[PDB]
Amino acid sequence: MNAPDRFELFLLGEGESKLKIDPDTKAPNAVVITFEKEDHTLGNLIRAELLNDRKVLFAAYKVEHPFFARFKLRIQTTEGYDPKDALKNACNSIINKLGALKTNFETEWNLQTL
Amino acid sequence: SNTLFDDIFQVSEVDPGRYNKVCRIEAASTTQDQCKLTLDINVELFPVAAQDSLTVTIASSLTRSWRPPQAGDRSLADDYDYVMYGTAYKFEEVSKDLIAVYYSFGGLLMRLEGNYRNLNNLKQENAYLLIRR
Amino acid sequence: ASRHGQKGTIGITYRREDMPFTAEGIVPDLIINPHAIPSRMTVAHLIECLLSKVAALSGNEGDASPFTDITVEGISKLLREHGYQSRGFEVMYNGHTGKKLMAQIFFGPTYYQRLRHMVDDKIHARARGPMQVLTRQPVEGRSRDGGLRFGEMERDCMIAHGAASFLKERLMEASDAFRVHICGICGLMTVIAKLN
Amino acid sequence: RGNLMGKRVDFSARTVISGDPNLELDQVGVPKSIAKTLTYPEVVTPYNIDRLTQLVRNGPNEHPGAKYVIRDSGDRIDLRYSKRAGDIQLQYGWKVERHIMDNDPVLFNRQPSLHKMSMMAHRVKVIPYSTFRLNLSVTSPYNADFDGDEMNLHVPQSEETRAELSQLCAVPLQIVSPQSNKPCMGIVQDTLCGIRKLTLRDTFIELDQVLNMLYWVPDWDGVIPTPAIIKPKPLWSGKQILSVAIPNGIHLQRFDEGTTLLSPKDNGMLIIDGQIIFGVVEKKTVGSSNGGLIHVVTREKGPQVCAKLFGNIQKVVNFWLLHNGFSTGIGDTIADGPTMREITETIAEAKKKVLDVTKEAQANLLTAKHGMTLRESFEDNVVRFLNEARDKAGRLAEVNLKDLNNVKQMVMAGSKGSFINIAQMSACVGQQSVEGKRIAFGFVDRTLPHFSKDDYSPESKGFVENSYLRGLTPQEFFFHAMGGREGLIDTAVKTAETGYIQRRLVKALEDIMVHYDNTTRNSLGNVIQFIYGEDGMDAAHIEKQSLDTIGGSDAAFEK
Amino acid sequence: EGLVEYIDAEEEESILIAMQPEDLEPAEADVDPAKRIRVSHHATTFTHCEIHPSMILGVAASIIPFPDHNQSPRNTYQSAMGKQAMGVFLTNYNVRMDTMANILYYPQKPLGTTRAMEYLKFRELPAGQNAIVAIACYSGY
Amino acid sequence: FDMGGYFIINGSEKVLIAQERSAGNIVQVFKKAAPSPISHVAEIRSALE
Amino acid sequence: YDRKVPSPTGEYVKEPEWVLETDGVNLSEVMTVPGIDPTRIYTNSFIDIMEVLGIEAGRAALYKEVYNVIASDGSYVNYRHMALLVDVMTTQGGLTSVTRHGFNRSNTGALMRCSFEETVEILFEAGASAELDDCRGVSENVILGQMAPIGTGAFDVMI
Amino acid sequence: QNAQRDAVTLFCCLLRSRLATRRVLQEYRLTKQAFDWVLSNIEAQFLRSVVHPGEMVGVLAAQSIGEPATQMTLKKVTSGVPRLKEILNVAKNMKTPSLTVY
Amino acid sequence: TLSHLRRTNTPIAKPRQLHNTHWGLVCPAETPEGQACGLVKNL
Amino acid sequence: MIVPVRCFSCGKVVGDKWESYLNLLQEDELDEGTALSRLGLKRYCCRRMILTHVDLIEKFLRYNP
Amino acid sequence: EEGPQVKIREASKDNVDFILSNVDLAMANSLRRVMIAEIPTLAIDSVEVETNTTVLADEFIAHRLGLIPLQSMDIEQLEYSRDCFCEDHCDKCSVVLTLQAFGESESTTNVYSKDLVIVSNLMGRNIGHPIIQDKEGNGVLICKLRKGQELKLTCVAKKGIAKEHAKWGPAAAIEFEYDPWNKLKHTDYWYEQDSAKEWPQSKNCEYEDPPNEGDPFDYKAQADTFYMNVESVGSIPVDQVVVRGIDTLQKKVASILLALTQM
Amino acid sequence: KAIPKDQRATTPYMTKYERARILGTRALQISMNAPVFVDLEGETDPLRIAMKELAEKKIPLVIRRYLPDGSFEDWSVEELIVDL
RNA sequence: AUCGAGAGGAUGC
Ligand SMILES: [Mg+2]
Ligand SMILES: [Zn+2]
Ligand SMILES: [Zn+2]
Ligand SMILES: [Zn+2]
Repeated sequence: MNAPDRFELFLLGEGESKLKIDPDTKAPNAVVITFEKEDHTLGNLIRAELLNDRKVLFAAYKVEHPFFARFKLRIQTTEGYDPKDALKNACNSIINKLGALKTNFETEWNLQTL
Repeated sequence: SNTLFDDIFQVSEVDPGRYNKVCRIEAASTTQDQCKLTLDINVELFPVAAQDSLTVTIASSLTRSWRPPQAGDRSLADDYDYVMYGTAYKFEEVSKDLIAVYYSFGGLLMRLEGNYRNLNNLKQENAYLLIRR
Repeated sequence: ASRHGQKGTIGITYRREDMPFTAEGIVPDLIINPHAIPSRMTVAHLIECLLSKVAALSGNEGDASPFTDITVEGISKLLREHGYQSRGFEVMYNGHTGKKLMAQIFFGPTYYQRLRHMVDDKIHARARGPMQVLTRQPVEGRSRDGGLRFGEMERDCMIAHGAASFLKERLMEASDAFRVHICGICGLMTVIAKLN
Repeated sequence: RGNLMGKRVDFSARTVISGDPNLELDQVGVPKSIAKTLTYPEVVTPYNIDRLTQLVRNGPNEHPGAKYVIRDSGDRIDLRYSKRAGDIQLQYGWKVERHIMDNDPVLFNRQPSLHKMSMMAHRVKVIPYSTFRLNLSVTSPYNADFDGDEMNLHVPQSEETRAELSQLCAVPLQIVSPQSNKPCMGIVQDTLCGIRKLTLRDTFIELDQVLNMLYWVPDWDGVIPTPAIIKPKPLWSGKQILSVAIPNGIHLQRFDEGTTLLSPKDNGMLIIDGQIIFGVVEKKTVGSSNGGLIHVVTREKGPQVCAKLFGNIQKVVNFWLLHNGFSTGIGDTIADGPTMREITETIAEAKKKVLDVTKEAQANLLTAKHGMTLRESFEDNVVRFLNEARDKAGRLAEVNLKDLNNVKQMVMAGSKGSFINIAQMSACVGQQSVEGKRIAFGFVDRTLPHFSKDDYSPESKGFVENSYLRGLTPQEFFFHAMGGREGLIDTAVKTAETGYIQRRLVKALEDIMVHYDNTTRNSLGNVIQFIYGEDGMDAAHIEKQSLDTIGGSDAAFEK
Repeated sequence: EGLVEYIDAEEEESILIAMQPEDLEPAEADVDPAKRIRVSHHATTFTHCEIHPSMILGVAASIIPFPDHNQSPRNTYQSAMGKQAMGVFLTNYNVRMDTMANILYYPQKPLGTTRAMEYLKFRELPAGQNAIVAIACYSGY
Repeated sequence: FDMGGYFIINGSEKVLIAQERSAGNIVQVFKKAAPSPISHVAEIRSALE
Repeated sequence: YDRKVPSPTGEYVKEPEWVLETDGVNLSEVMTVPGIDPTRIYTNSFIDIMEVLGIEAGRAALYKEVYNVIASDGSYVNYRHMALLVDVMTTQGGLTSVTRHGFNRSNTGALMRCSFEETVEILFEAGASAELDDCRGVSENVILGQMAPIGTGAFDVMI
Repeated sequence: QNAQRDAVTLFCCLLRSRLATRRVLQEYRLTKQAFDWVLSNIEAQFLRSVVHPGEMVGVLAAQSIGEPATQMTLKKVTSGVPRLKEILNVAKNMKTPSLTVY
Repeated sequence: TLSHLRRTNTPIAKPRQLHNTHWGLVCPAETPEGQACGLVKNL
Repeated sequence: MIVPVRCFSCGKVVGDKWESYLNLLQEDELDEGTALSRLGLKRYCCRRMILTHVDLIEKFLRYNP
Repeated sequence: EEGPQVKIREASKDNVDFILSNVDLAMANSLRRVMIAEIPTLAIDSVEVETNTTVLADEFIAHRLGLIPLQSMDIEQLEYSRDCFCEDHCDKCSVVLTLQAFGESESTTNVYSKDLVIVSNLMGRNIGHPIIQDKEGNGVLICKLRKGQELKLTCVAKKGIAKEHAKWGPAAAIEFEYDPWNKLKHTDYWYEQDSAKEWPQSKNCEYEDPPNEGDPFDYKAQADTFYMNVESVGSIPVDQVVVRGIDTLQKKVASILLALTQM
Repeated sequence: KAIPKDQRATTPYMTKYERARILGTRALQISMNAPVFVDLEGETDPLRIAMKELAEKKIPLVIRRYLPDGSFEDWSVEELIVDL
């Protein structure tokens, strides 16, 4: 009766962006991006690849409350290198590993029998 | 910025004190006979056993976010295999002519017993510890 | 709840994803907390579970009858032969993350009963409604969009807190409150209020 | 007694209650549908027309908004019908009865109320789903698990009414309670069984988590702490980061049994400043105990800081454990075969010990202790000989339990459970009692008709030889049944006596209140105490300090 | 044919009953440490034997699996709660017309049964599903 | 599966719950209190079947 | 019975002492005995202690008991509280029980005792006695829907 | 001013035992500045611990005894709730009376 | 249902105890909570 | 009451497999054990969706109009 | 190829048992989740009810019908009903279906999902066919009927995803193991004697190597190799599940990449 | 009668009850567009504003503290210390 | 609406 229609898990509401980006007041060269209508299947990937990048000091995400579909990823990087890039380079680096995955699988699947 | 004590110690007792990833260790000092050491060592990260002999340092040196490595291309006060970083809590006067400092590497502890470290093992927050070979 | 006085409410709902899961791929339907175990000492709960698993596998009835020759041992030796570890543990993988779980977890079939008392049949609220006739107080029960009784025992804790202005409003502004005249002399309510 | 001293009243609500590890201590999950109903009367003022006119427009049906608006004449503009409802120019010194919003004060109680503490102001978080949500550690002083207890909420109507909750009744200000001159809110369940698990010397976090947990804590300075381990791999200790939770200048000392500044059992506790030095964090430290962290952090830093502290510990511990797992199998009541020989050979030498005293009593040698029946000092002799067999066999199974034992581990944290529970579950249940005598003879000179008359031995008078694991027997069952029943019996009427007492207790001191001369009197103005509590001190602030002018040698004194 | 007698509590007062008809009265001539510890045979006059002890119970506890492995007031709770448990309350619910009735979408007979569930027709109008349960201190909700 | 044993009245299923009384026609002796003039009383509830 | 007591040298030590316990009580005469310390002897009847040793000794006895209830279970209630209660009874000169007989028939406004036990009759004989009721007690002001001279209500407020 | 002296007495005995000249200097080596504070502190820290004129201590004390009463349920003496009952009744018909001679 | 058709009232020295002679006749466990606890039995 | 489609816990369709279950038991004379395994029910939540389920529908069907 | 190394051992119409070499664990996971949750599908989601004298109530069947496995092969070209510019539904967003049966005989008349019937234009795409894996050839078991009972229905199946309801999920059980001997000691196994004579050796313990007593802890090592296995309900065949998983994962990663450009 | 400017025992400090009520009493006035005596550096909650008016000792109220006999004492909210 | 009975929920660890 108070229940929140499923679809508010993946559809954005109103006046809401798929990202709000904000500067961490604590450190320098630090940033905490919000991720509306998302979760672990997405946060957890971003971070851990964001940790292969050797020019990143800090990276983490947090589902603040499972009632809602958010998750905040905070990213701190070397002098100069603005984090949006670290996000970028990493974001891509996955697309790639995924692009091969598809194909490499594609190759193997075609070879089996049954 | 520099070293604060050095010696070569002799393992006398290895204690699986109902643990699996930590040992309390009892080492003795080669040279000085008025000295010993009690110490907590991650035996999964650096094995120790009966009748071993390990070099031991201090230093307060080589406080802002501990950056990761990137130190395949940096300075590293380590020819040493095994190295922790804690805080000193009490410095104990037991007779003499003697003295003993206690250390806490986030719970892993250390007791050291002697006298010349009077002007060296300060009671500051910094204090690394390096074991090798 | 279940069947061993181990009654409980749903605190949350998780999707098959975020749930822990076994390496065979099994999610669990519900999770209870291993704290409601040692104090109420219900051990049968633990058994039925173990027995059930064996029964889910062997496709047999679990003989849960009282005084019988049936041991935890007895079940285990069977559950062992059957591909799992003899006391109902299974290595589980957290689901947010994928990383295997540092401790093994107890996991089985276990008859669970949906009881009456759903939240939505209780959830009652009021902000001013109808009054009773005699008192001019609010009406009893939720069934009439009721009023909640600030019970004597409660008032005492408002005296206890020393918050008087709160205690006056909760017993005046809302609940009753009425305007009557009194005689300067004969100190009663004889005064005919010929207002206007 | 039912209409003046206690009135039915408006502006109130009630639902079921459920535990929310991601709520601040002093908060309350109001179901949206309730927040849609309860109403604060707010005044028209330059400060608010904007948030407000907005709400009037927002409608009494989407959330932040209102029913009713009230005017100069003082007539009721009804915002769910009314021709000029998408209109209305708010005109200073008018009133907009808005819905209840986030961060409002509310009095939230639980019956039966036997505390100032069973009535506490909370902040408001409007949420989805129709359960009233609260932070575990606002459990103890309301006394409500989540098995299905309902709870009550009231909403203030004057500005001052607000104040009066948010300055006096507000939860944080209750955290260390008059009653027991110690705190009353603690670290409970999971978090407790976790904040230990986290703390063991063997518990090392590595970077991936370490960073998240850090993030996880909301007040984190953003300055990663240097790791304890830097060698072959950079790791942190459990203690290491939990410490992030703990504020600054928080100092703490313990010493348990074997506690020697090195504590080679991780005994005691040493907390120097924001950090932890050695020893396991558990109940004695983190529960609502006396010398413990909560009692410290409050008097030290504030209610607020401590209040926050709660969240911090949990938000982290929860997280660590969330990823580590924990459980309880039946294998957590099993114990060694070679012990399950000792347990039985410990019962069978107590059973054969009753048998001799029994056989001796029957040969009239049994001497009557001064002042008691010959029978009386057999009845007592035996009960002692049977309780002893249990604790003995019980404890003989506490020694067999490994460290990896879950049940054994909660007890170690003091999360739930105790000794007995082990002894019961794993070794032997015990002697049943009704009006403190081993099972009576309801049948003439026997207990059941499966027994022979004049049988006084343990198997016949309610000794349950077996464990819960092994399984009770017919007789055993029926006995233990007899006993347990007594439990239920009084609780349905031990409480009815209790509840009379309180009402009297309350009705009699009621109006005794310290006056503005610090004397303590009633409505007649008759002293009862010339200074409150013999020292004009309020209980809260007081704690247990050793007066060490008292003990010691005349010698050790002078030195 | 007189193989069974009806006995009341007054007469009960004068008899000697045996629990297990088997083990409790053959000869007296190795021992599974797993089984519980049963007392003895120590009577020689036995008039009557019990039908099955399981039968000291009533309708609601007969729905409890291994009650002989439970702490006692616990058996009572479940006894009180079986009665608020939801299910098929009568086959003919469609036809009958009384204030309030609830039936389970997909009830199930339990995985662990009582020899006594059999005559209570539980396996046949059960109230409750055999849900996969996990005991575990997850998230913390 | 309906097993009966109830009644129907105004259309609602009604059950008689067995009442329980102490039996009539039985001799019992009943030790009595300290500030009572009576040490032992023997009661018989006598009624015709 | 155990006892911790001063050695000369300074320290407290363990001097164990034989002690006699009883069924039933006549203190008026057990203390007058030889061989026994009539400064120290104890009867758990605090009602007897009241008669023999005076109203003030009875205070503590009551307490010591009320206390031995609280902490026999293992609890601990801070002194001030039970102390308050102890005094509360023991000020009207004799022991003034926590029941309609004792506390609830002493002065105090009628409207007040009205809120306890003998509701009507209080009012009755209070109408005939032509009682005056102060209006200084919690209960009194609740009944009339006023701010009760209580914490927040102790003082007036002016400008 | 005499009731004033009396009311502190206990607290002072500590005070003096912990602010003993040998201690202040020998056991926890203070300074002038540090001391002046330690003092200035206690004064205020104390002043906060007084009972506020308002505190409704009647109820307080009741509750404070009532609760742990409710926490009672289950070597022969009248204990637990019934004894409590006997105590508040001013029980002339008491179940376990006992002397305890020394 | 099966239970409500087998219930036992007793109106009003120790009458809520489960008593030796109940073995085999009344159900040792089944019984209602609080209010009139132990008075009511089921067969 | 009509064999569920797809077990709540695994998700695998279990509707289609009621009928077959019956035959494999009561015709070619198997035990429910190996009977659940021929139907491709290896995982036991989905093993328990069928062994437990009680087909009451048969009964409600008995009633006439 | 270059990185993530898939290799099948056993494979079928419903099982793809495959190692997945050289990846982050973090990923492998996200793959499985997105697998179970976010891969769109078709299933019934609106039941218009003409007549139903069944022994089942209306909203039951409606539920039952939801679950029924419908063809989602060409699904990725059917348009979301929220999106498509039409008032309620259309054949550009929905496949409408019909069920009628009627008690004909004495002997209980079944109502299979073979008795389901497409009505709207398929525009020639492969969609909305009630899947049958049944040997006898009657997919699922909607309901039963006695002598004189009708049932008249109108299913409008629409695009959707498991996150919105486990009907739209196209999987079920996803097998998932890594490091079968605890070499990473990610777990701490519970025991009463021999940890290794107490738990079972997982089938996965042949491909990998044993530890050898003498070797110390390998600490710096991380998570490679993930002994997975995907079963399928079969709206989408096995291969497309994994394929489209990878796909949707990548797809929604990418929407962020676009989001960042659009700010 | 009265009680003089001096000759005062009455805890000079602020009883929480006094304070709470004083805050409250301005918190009321404020919320009814009555004049404000501080600079609202950003807050607009009337209670949160009174907390500022206090923290800056500008509240024109006198406590009247009642002694049990019928006398009483005046304290402006300037005079009283506010610890707590 | 009002008076009357009865069943049940929370504390039972
Ligand atoms: Mg509860
Ligand atoms: Zn007049
Ligand atoms: Zn399954
Ligand atoms: Zn369309």
